[PDB]
Amino acid sequence: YARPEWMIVTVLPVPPLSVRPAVVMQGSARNQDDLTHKLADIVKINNQ
Amino acid sequence: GFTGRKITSQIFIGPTYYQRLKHMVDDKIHSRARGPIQILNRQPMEGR
Amino acid sequence: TCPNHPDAILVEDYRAGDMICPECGLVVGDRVIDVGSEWRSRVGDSQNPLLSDGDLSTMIGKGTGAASFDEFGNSKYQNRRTMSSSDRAMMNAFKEITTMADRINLPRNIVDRTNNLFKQVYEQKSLKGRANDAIASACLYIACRQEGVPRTFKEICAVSRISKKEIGRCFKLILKALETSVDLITTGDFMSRFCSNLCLPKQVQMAATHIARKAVELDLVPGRSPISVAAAAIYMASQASAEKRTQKEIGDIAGVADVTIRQSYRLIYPRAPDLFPTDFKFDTPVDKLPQL
RNA sequence: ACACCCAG
Repeated sequence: YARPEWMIVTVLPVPPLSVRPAVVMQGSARNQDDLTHKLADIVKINNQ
Repeated sequence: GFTGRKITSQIFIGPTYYQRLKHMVDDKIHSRARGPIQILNRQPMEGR
Repeated sequence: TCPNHPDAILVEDYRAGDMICPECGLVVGDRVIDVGSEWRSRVGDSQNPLLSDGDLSTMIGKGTGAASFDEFGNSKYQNRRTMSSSDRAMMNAFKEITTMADRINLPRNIVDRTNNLFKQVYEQKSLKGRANDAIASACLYIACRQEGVPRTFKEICAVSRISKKEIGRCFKLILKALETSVDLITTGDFMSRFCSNLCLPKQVQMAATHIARKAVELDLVPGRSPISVAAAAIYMASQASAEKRTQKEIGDIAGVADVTIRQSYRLIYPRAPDLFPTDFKFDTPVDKLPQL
């Protein structure tokens, strides 16, 4: 159920859209969640 | 005022300065059968 | 969406929190879900819509403890930030336009129309070689004119680093490469600005805008720029009133040379009483005007 | 998010 090597994560699970939805706040402007901003930095560094 | 009888005690009565406060029952009354739900929690929203 | 009547549009009942069709009253779908924020924040600021859609990058804050600092007196994690060279150009131009507009105290709606004009031209990409400050300063000129309150080229050139010849060429090339038609200016549009800057009253303003409109309609001076007949209208309205203004102070606000304003005044003079309105309190007589 | 404020 829990191996020691499984705590050293090599793949990062991306949360679904139901966990980090984008809101509409006083007009047509999709404000992304903090996780979406943080997952953006994860992919950018991982691609780099 | 109802029966016209004298009240046995003697009421202390006189002019006193009173103020009406902004805390009004029509600004506070609130009810909800079923309404909008949150984007993230799918639970009822916060406040009237 | 309704089974029995799919054609009817669904009306929303936000108080009751459900989708109802207005013919048979059947509730279709599920409970409505608010797309707004649940609080009165876990979301960030939106991307600037006129700025091109780049990345959802974050920033790294200042260090808080000993684990945030390397042993040569510096932070281990640095705030490196990605941005396109195209977005750098748009940001540096938008930061120049707000600097340009607030020097002459333009409202924000002219700035937003300028940034709309700059983004539309920059993505269509016809102005390859001309400087970003020159094209931006020309877009500020057009957006001023498109709102019904145009400016002098010398007025815009006073703020920007860019010369009158260069912005003139940029103004010609933008209109040719955007297929945008803009109205021709008149003398009445340059009346409120040029009169309040010289500290002249409202009745003097009304006399100045009347003799300027009459001269254009009567067509007394072909081919003169509207600047030269506006400053001549100020010169008559100030010399024939209590608030006197010399040609130096009028020409300094107008950028018009103290030659050009005389050249304009030598032909608009001899029909002076026809131009003035019939209800003007003449503090100074018409025949007492100087023979300039 | 923050301020202000109601009740105990």
